[PDB]
Parts: sequence; C-alpha cells; structure tokens
Amino acid sequence: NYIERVVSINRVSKVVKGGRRFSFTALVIVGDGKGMVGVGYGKAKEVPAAIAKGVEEARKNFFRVPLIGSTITHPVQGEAAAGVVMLRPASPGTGVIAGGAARAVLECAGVHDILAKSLGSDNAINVVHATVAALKLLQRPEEVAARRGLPIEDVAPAGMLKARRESEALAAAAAREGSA
Amino acid sequence: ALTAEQKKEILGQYGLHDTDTGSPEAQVALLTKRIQDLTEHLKVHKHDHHSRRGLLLLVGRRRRLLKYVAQVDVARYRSLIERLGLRR
Amino acid sequence: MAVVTMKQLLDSGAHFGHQTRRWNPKMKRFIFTDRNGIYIIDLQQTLTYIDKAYEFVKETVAHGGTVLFVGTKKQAQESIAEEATRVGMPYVNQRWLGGMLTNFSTVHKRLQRLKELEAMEQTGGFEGRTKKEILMLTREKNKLERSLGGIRDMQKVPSAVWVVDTNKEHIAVGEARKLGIPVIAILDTNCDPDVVDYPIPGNDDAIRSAALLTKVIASAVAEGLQAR
Amino acid sequence: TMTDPIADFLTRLRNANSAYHDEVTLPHSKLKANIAEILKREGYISDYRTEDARVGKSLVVQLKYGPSRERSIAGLRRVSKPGLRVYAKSTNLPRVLGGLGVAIISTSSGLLTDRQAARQGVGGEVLAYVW
RNA sequence: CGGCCAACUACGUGCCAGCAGCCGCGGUAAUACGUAGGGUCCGAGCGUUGUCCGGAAUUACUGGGCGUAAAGAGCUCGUAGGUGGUUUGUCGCGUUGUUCGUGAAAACUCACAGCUUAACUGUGGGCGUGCGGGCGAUACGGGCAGACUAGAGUACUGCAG
RNA sequence: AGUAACUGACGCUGAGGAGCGAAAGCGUGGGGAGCGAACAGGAUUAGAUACCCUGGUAGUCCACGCCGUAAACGGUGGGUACUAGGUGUGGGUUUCCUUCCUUGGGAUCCGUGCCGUAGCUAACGCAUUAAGUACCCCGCCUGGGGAGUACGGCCGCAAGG
Ligand SMILES: [Mg+2]
Ligand SMILES: [Mg+2]
Ligand SMILES: [Mg+2]
Ligand SMILES: [Mg+2]
Ligand SMILES: [Mg+2]
Ligand SMILES: [Mg+2]
Ligand SMILES: [Mg+2]
Ligand SMILES: [Mg+2]
Ligand SMILES: [Mg+2]
Ligand SMILES: [Mg+2]
Ligand SMILES: [Mg+2]
Ligand SMILES: [Mg+2]
Ligand SMILES: [Mg+2]
Ligand SMILES: [Mg+2]
Ligand SMILES: [Mg+2]
Ligand SMILES: [Mg+2]
Ligand SMILES: [Mg+2]
Ligand SMILES: [Mg+2]
Ligand SMILES: [Mg+2]
Ligand SMILES: [Mg+2]
Ligand SMILES: [Mg+2]
Ligand SMILES: [Mg+2]
Ligand SMILES: [Mg+2]
Ligand SMILES: [Mg+2]
Ligand SMILES: [Mg+2]
Ligand SMILES: [Mg+2]
Ligand SMILES: [Mg+2]
Ligand SMILES: [Mg+2]
Ligand SMILES: [Mg+2]
Ligand SMILES: [Mg+2]
Ligand SMILES: [Mg+2]
Ligand SMILES: [Mg+2]
Ligand SMILES: [Mg+2]
Ligand SMILES: [Mg+2]
Ligand SMILES: [Mg+2]
Ligand SMILES: [Mg+2]
Ligand SMILES: [Mg+2]
Ligand SMILES: [Mg+2]
Ligand SMILES: [Mg+2]
Ligand SMILES: [Mg+2]
Ligand SMILES: [Mg+2]
Ligand SMILES: [Mg+2]
Ligand SMILES: [Mg+2]
Ligand SMILES: [Mg+2]
Ligand SMILES: [Mg+2]
Ligand SMILES: [Mg+2]
Ligand SMILES: [Mg+2]
Ligand SMILES: [Mg+2]
Ligand SMILES: [Mg+2]
Ligand SMILES: [Mg+2]
Ligand SMILES: [Mg+2]
Ligand SMILES: [Mg+2]
Ligand SMILES: [Mg+2]
Ligand SMILES: [Mg+2]
Ligand SMILES: [Mg+2]
Ligand SMILES: [Mg+2]
Ligand SMILES: [Mg+2]
Repeated sequence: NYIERVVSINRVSKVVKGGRRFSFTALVIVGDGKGMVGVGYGKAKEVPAAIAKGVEEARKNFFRVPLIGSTITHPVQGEAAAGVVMLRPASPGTGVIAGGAARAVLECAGVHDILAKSLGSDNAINVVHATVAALKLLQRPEEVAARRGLPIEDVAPAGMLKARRESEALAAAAAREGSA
Repeated sequence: ALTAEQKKEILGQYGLHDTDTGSPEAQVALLTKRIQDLTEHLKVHKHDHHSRRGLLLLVGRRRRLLKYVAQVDVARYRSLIERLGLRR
Repeated sequence: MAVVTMKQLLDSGAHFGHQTRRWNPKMKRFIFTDRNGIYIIDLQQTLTYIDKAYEFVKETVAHGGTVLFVGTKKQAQESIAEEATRVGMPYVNQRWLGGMLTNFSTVHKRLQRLKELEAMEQTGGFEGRTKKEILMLTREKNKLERSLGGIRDMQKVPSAVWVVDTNKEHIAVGEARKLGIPVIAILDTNCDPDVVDYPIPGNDDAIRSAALLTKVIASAVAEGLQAR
Repeated sequence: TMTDPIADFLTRLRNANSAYHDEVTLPHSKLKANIAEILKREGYISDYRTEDARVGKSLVVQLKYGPSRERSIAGLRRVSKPGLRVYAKSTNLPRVLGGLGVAIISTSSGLLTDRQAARQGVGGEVLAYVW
C-alpha cells in the first residue's frame, strides 16, 4: 500500500522550423505512510506516460524519515534549491501545517503534526527539493548520542524520553493486537 | 630622508638611554625632523601630491603617537611638547 | 593476511606514482614521500587495505556474489581476459557500454539476440541469404563479440564491481555508486578516495603490478570458489 | 583586524570540520581554554592540550571522526557578538536543536551548559549554539 | 457556478449589447455577456464598498542583498563616535547569583460555580509579562588601581621599481 | 626580506568635514608642427544638415586658477584569522648535489597571470589575489516610467555639479 499524489501539471513546449511541439511534465510523490519518502519528476507528451514516468522515478528514488512516534524530532532549517522551508514538530493532533507541495510530500511521508513555512520561490519543484533536504538534515537522538560518545540520558531530554517510551509502548500494543 | 649621521645623533640625543631606539620620544623626533625638512622642500616644490600624501600619512601617524603619549602620561607629554615647542 | 611479499612488490614497482602535475591532494595521507618528482604509495596501509579487500571478497564469494572485472588499458586487456577466462568469471576488457548494468533490461534483449544469432549460425545457414547481408551480419558478429564479453556469462546481475584506473573508468564506478553496488578498485596518486568503498593502493600504469594484483584477487576468488 | 577571538575559534574549528582536518593550532586564551573544556565535557570534540610556541602559549584541538567518516559537528553559529550582545534571563533559556544541541551560557559559576544551568535556575549571556 | 476557487448545460445577440479581484472573455455555432433550468456556498442574514494586520523574508534584530536584475561613493588622510593582540592586581558602576518588598480596578489565560442551556452576569482564586528598597555571588560582558608582547610602529643591513 | 634592540593596548573602520582626481569646458597671459568639433565645398542616395574626399576655426601644448563628473569595472569597501593543488613571472634572504658555472635541488615572505577541489550561487561563474566559512565598522537598494527632473538649499564667473 503506497500513497500517490500529483502536485503540478505543466504544458512545456519545444520549437522547430515547422512550428510548436508540445510536451507534458509531471512531478509526483510516493510514500508508504510510515516514514519512507520517494519523489519523482517525469516528462512525456501525454499525462498517462508522464505520470508513469514520475511513478517509476519515485519508486527508484526513496528516502527514510526518522520520526519519533508521530512527529519530527527537532526543528530543521532546510536551506536548499532556491526556497527556504522551515520544519519543526508540534503538539499531537495539531496537524501537518504546510503549503501545497510540502503538504503532499509530508502526507505521503505519513507524519501527522508539523509546522512549516516557505519563505521564497513558491515553485513546487524547488519547495519539494527543500523539504527533501530538510528531512535529510534531520538527526536522530540515539546515533547522535553514539557520535557524541555520551549516553542517552545525558544527551536527550527526559520529556522526549517519556514520549519515546510511550510511543514504544503503543507500538508494542499495536503489534500485539495485530498478532492476536 | 635622514641618513645615518644625523639620525643616530637624534635618536641618541632625545633617547631615554644610549641603546633604546623605538621609544616614542625618538619616534616623534624622527617624524618631526622629517616633516620640517621635507616641508621646507615642498615650500619650493609645490605640486608634489604624491609627497603631500606622505605629509598627511606621517602627520596622522604623529598625531596617534602624541595621543598615546598624552594618554599614558600627562607629564611626559607636556615635557615633550614643551621641549619641541609645538602647539599640540 | 597477504600472499605477495615486500621484495616482490618492490621489484614490480607497485609503490610508484605519477608526476607532480597530476596527483590530486586527496592522496596526501597515502603518499609517504617524493623523490625525483615521483610519488610513492605507502606500503603498510596498502597491506591493511588489501587485507580488508581479501576479507570482503572471500566473504562475498562464500555467500555467492558476482563480481565483474573492469579494465580497458592496452597493457591490462590481455591479462584481465586471460585470468577471467581461466577462472570462468565474467569480465569487461575492451569497451564499457554506458549504463549496461544500470540499464540491464535493454541489453538483455541484445543478449537474447546474440544467443539467437549464435544458434542460427551454428545451424549452417549462410547461402539462404544474400551475400550483402551475410557480410553485414558477420561484421556485426565481430563488433558485438568484440565489445561484449561479460554479459554472456553473468546474466543474473553482479553483487560487487572491481575496476582498474578509476580516473579514466569513472563511468563504471559512478554507475556502481548510483546502483549502490559495493566498489573495489585500485587508486593511484590521482584518484578520488571516496569513489571506492574498499580501495587497493597500487599502480594501473605498470604491467608487473597490475598483473600481480589481478592474479592475487583471482587467487582469492578461486579460493572462495573452492570454499563454497 | 583581529577583533573577536571566540568567533575566530568557532569559525576555524568548523572550517577544519568542513575541510576534514585533524589538528588546529590557535593562540591560547582563558576563554578558548575553558570553551574547549566544556566542549570536551560534552563530547563534541576528541581532546585538547596546551603547548608552548615561539612567543606565548598555544592550544591545539583534535577533531573527532568515526568509522563512517560523517562529521561529528553539524554547524556552529554565534549569537552574542560585539555590538549585538544577547542575554537570557532565568526563565528564557534558549532551546537549541529542539533540546538536542548545547548553548554555552556564562553564569555566576562560569561557562556552563544550558541544561544544568536551568537546573540551577541560573542564567546569563549565550556564547554560541553548537549542534 | 473559465483557472485561481467546493458548483454546467440549453436558449438570445456577435469586436455590438456587456463582465471583471489577476490572468483575461464575444470578429455567427460563449461552461467568462443576458435568460432559463440545474448544482454549489451561506442563512435571518446574504454581497458590495472603505480603513487595519497577515501571507510580504515586500524594510529581513531573530530574518535580505550589492559581478551582471537595485546598490560599493573616484580614491585617500583623518576629527567626534563604534570596536581591540597575552598574562601578570582592587572596588563591582555592562551583569546574572536568591529572598522579602510593588505590579489600582478591569481584560487576557487555567479551574470552579449560577442564570433551564444562550448572550448576561453571581462567588473565590489565579493572571496581573514593568518598576522601587534591605540581604546574600564574581565566569564573561566595562572604567578604575600595577607588568609583559603574538597586532602595530621604530631601530641595523640590503632590495627592485 | 633577515637581526628581532626598544615602545608596551598605541589596532581597526570611520556619519557629518576636509584633500587628491580621466577627458572635455571656462578666465587671464603665451605657445601652436601634426591631429581635429564647428563651417565651406566635391561625392552617393528619391532624400544626407552623416558615413567618404579636399580644407581648417576652438581645442589638443605651457603657467596660475577654476567645474568635479566617467561602463571612475574586478560593474565585488577596507582590515584580520582559517580552508586541498598544479603551472609561469618579479624581488629578497638561506641551505645542499656542488662543477660550486646550473630557471641544478630545497626552505622561506611579498607581488602578479591561468586552470582547477570541497563549497557557494537562479545560472554564467568565483574558487587562498573567494562571490568559501566568520568577526568589526561604513555607503548604497526596496516594481518600471515620471526622474536623477521641478521647487527649495549648498558650490561654481558661467557651462553646470
Ligand atoms: Mg542562506
Ligand atoms: Mg519569496
Ligand atoms: Mg508565492
Ligand atoms: Mg628612499
Ligand atoms: Mg466553477
Ligand atoms: Mg470549484
Ligand atoms: Mg450561444
Ligand atoms: Mg441553485
Ligand atoms: Mg491585510
Ligand atoms: Mg545577527
Ligand atoms: Mg531582506
Ligand atoms: Mg545592477
Ligand atoms: Mg558603485
Ligand atoms: Mg557616484
Ligand atoms: Mg578616543
Ligand atoms: Mg548589585
Ligand atoms: Mg531583591
Ligand atoms: Mg518584585
Ligand atoms: Mg483584584
Ligand atoms: Mg488569545
Ligand atoms: Mg449552574
Ligand atoms: Mg477572572
Ligand atoms: Mg505582549
Ligand atoms: Mg571600552
Ligand atoms: Mg620585563
Ligand atoms: Mg613589534
Ligand atoms: Mg630600487
Ligand atoms: Mg627586552
Ligand atoms: Mg593602518
Ligand atoms: Mg577611522
Ligand atoms: Mg577613525
Ligand atoms: Mg559623517
Ligand atoms: Mg562620509
Ligand atoms: Mg582643497
Ligand atoms: Mg582646494
Ligand atoms: Mg586631452
Ligand atoms: Mg585637461
Ligand atoms: Mg566654451
Ligand atoms: Mg584658461
Ligand atoms: Mg589665451
Ligand atoms: Mg585637419
Ligand atoms: Mg573629421
Ligand atoms: Mg571661403
Ligand atoms: Mg558638409
Ligand atoms: Mg557616479
Ligand atoms: Mg581606472
Ligand atoms: Mg572602493
Ligand atoms: Mg574584510
Ligand atoms: Mg603566496
Ligand atoms: Mg563539491
Ligand atoms: Mg547548486
Ligand atoms: Mg578553482
Ligand atoms: Mg580573499
Ligand atoms: Mg554575497
Ligand atoms: Mg521618455
Ligand atoms: Mg531615478
Ligand atoms: Mg531651488
């Protein structure tokens, strides 16, 4: 089960000595809803071929989201492409607050609570690149502590330890219910 | 430009000791001798702008050194300015 | 552990490098010193890296991995072809088709075509076609047989890729990192170290050292093949 | 001119991290020394030791690298600088990297880390964000 | 009820009569004009109009740039101001170190309670993000009370232009 | 550049202010070969008040004053610290194959060309002489015309700035 979405459809054109040659380009985002993200950019002369190319490229290119239970770990300032997209977690149930392309990519990621803002070049392609880079910039507390050579309690806050323990207990309960 | 004879004469004659050379007293002495000599030259040579640049640079340098002397000690500043007979 | 000895390596001149006009400063921590404008490779880290490569290759061959041999320089073509045809392992020695490992579904059709052409030629039908297209098909036999040696025998896609002289063979290692396949290659004084996962210090420009390194890795592969 | 030793130190350290260097030599000072001390205590750096030079004391800092070569330092930036000096009260201690980073705060005890500073309830000027 | 923007077909005139917040729509066969139906939104209110903030990171302290899109003054000397190369010493005027001491009422936020619930208000908290004095600290961030030199300058010899 | 004898926080940038400044232009008094705005003719074109040809007055030269603008460009302010190289040039100290002749080899600092990593940038591109990563201060920009213009103020004899 994968989540599919389309963000923008553009009628690109090419010129020859005879006249105008039209073409179609599409960008799609694929995700499993658990924290696995794939982006695809596909070009054709017709929408079905375009979306097929986009889906294939997205299937080729994947990326994993290290989310804590339901939300993001820490605020991230994703500076890439030409747009500035700033992501940070929030209180559970607040919702994934983001623009169009960011909305699509985060919903395909499966996150449920995020605060986002795009600060320039509202173009969908650049926004998607900036969000992907923002997720790449994300760091996870366990291997952050491993890199720093200091144990978890001496690195990460007790509140996020409590949240992680609650998330682990909920995941264990869900696994038990699914097995039974 | 000053040469060895008069320059060593000046550094010794306004020196605190017979060995020190970089003292502010000797520095100001060299700057003053240079400026009077070459100002006498520029009283004849009028349109030497590249040398008037040297005038202004050495004078600002002098002003910084005199400010340092006044800051570090009022008595030495007054003695220096009185022995050279200038205004400031 | 190692098989080749220090005096043998020195005699083969595996420690040499290029001139001072070609070395990239990414080899500073591998280069020991310079004499007569020629850079030398560092022996002890060379041994550590070849030992790690030996461990990796024995592991992958024991677990059943496919390793493609890559080398196109005029000096090493014969050596790589000979050792690969004796060990029975797929190799590429003359022409590297762009993205043949990445774009495998396209070259699979032409492997099918070449096998079909071999089957039809072995039947003996030559006078049933005009001599013009007979000559054309013989020429395309020559071309494709000359440029395609390893995909005849690999089929089932590789598990590791081994390359010589990566600065000229950047296409193969680039495809290898793009597909995620582990890379083992010889890095000279002018090569990027992050390109190869398991670098093996040495010379691609000296036939003695090239032949010895290829024989050592072929012996490792043979040992793994007996060890399955 | 040479006008900010702490910013110069932070920039040289993060430039060395970007350039994958291992050892950096800087002029020694108490601020540099105890900042290196708190860096060692938190574990972002490997180790430091002082030396003697042609003129005065100098401190060398060895960067930290792991088996997989990824940087042990993500980025540095200074918030309190000559001119714009920013300070924090006892309740508005800055949160860096969602609490996963470290802010260096000079309190009545000294240059101490933000978490234990909030534990003590003490506060002051934030030196830099290290994450 | 063209796309932005959840809501389409027919009938009547065709660069006319007309729409409109941006793109923009009629030159005989308009989902953009007028009429019909049909659907959408809202509702005892429905739209238009005007003022103010947000998106506008579009005045960028947090949080912008100056090669070509807007920008380095023609370039120096240099006054007032702003900022300082090490470590050798007090007072604590930049400052945090805790406590008692103000923060009118009202409003905001949390919980309680009453008008049948509704506005409305009924009680007690809490809130009331600033500023006053007495008591307890000295790591950075200044003046002040003494020494050294990694910036700078001088001093000795040469140097090319 | 070398020795580093001495000064021992004197350093930096710098709003207003002040000094220098391509060519052309102006006053006075000289000079004036060549060149050459303006202006005459000859030539082309339907048309030339231009491109072309023949002449030549300011100016171009000198001294004293003036105006103070250039695509005044590296279209990038200065200063400091750090960050991989290769190839030429200039200046100076050293040392060693040593003939001790030799761009011989090596070390060092300053200046100036070219290509290139990581990095930055929307791209071209920059890349230790950064547009790289920062610190200090200063000027400049907030859609295109209107308009670098009117009025007002300051400078200049005026053109004008
Ligand atoms: Mg940025
Ligand atoms: Mg924007
Ligand atoms: Mg926008
Ligand atoms: Mg001279
Ligand atoms: Mg509609
Ligand atoms: Mg709609
Ligand atoms: Mg009609
Ligand atoms: Mg209706
Ligand atoms: Mg508004
Ligand atoms: Mg700031
Ligand atoms: Mg801004
Ligand atoms: Mg511009
Ligand atoms: Mg300019
Ligand atoms: Mg100007
Ligand atoms: Mg002062
Ligand atoms: Mg007090
Ligand atoms: Mg009190
Ligand atoms: Mg109080
Ligand atoms: Mg009250
Ligand atoms: Mg509110
Ligand atoms: Mg009640
Ligand atoms: Mg209340
Ligand atoms: Mg408020
Ligand atoms: Mg001060
Ligand atoms: Mg002494
Ligand atoms: Mg000195
Ligand atoms: Mg000379
Ligand atoms: Mg001494
Ligand atoms: Mg200076
Ligand atoms: Mg200044
Ligand atoms: Mg100044
Ligand atoms: Mg000013
Ligand atoms: Mg000014
Ligand atoms: Mg003047
Ligand atoms: Mg004047
Ligand atoms: Mg002229
Ligand atoms: Mg002139
Ligand atoms: Mg005139
Ligand atoms: Mg005149
Ligand atoms: Mg005259
Ligand atoms: Mg003439
Ligand atoms: Mg003429
Ligand atoms: Mg006449
Ligand atoms: Mg004429
Ligand atoms: Mg100008
Ligand atoms: Mg010029
Ligand atoms: Mg400038
Ligand atoms: Mg600078
Ligand atoms: Mg240099
Ligand atoms: Mg790169
Ligand atoms: Mg880029
Ligand atoms: Mg470069
Ligand atoms: Mg630079
Ligand atoms: Mg810039
Ligand atoms: Mg006009
Ligand atoms: Mg204008
Ligand atoms: Mg006026």
